[PDB]
Amino acid sequence: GSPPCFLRFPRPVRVVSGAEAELKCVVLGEPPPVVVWEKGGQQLAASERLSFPADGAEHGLLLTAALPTDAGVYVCRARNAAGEAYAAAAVTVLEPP
Amino acid sequence: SRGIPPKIEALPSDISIDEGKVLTVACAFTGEPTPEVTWSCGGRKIHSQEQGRFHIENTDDLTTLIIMDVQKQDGGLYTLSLGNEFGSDSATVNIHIR
Repeated sequence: GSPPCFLRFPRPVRVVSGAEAELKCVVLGEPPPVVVWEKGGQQLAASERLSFPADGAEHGLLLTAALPTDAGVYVCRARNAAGEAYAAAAVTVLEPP
Repeated sequence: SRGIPPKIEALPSDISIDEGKVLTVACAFTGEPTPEVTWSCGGRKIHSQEQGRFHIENTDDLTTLIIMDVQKQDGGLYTLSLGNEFGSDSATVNIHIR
């Protein structure tokens, strides 16, 4: 019907270690694409401080407290019967001196 | 005003797509003047032809590669490379066909 595509691409975030960090994207396609997030080649699962809030086309990755073990490249993968779309963003986590 | 060398922001390491489907991969970048974008697979440039399956759309800070009706022979290691008057950058993503 119509493959996935990004109305709004996910942007890099630079955050102080221990503070909140979020990636946001807006995904279109028909039927509405299912979105999952990947890091290190593996699909991320929800946890105590990682969740994946979504409101319609708007899909997000939320770290309630971002630690250095969370830094790196996150991939947003959107999927429906017509295709798949991929976009990445760097989360940078800054440790105080 | 000052030049900025091109810098590719996040590009995925590996992506997968089912045969016969559309694949899209978007990638942000910076650099001043606006960098020229080249997509290539196995060292060979991808040509965005309006009468074909490969299409490339470039803005000031974004490139999108769309492959329609993905064939098993479309798989391989794709390189995004950027160039302006102040330097270059490249990143590779491994595109897998299921």
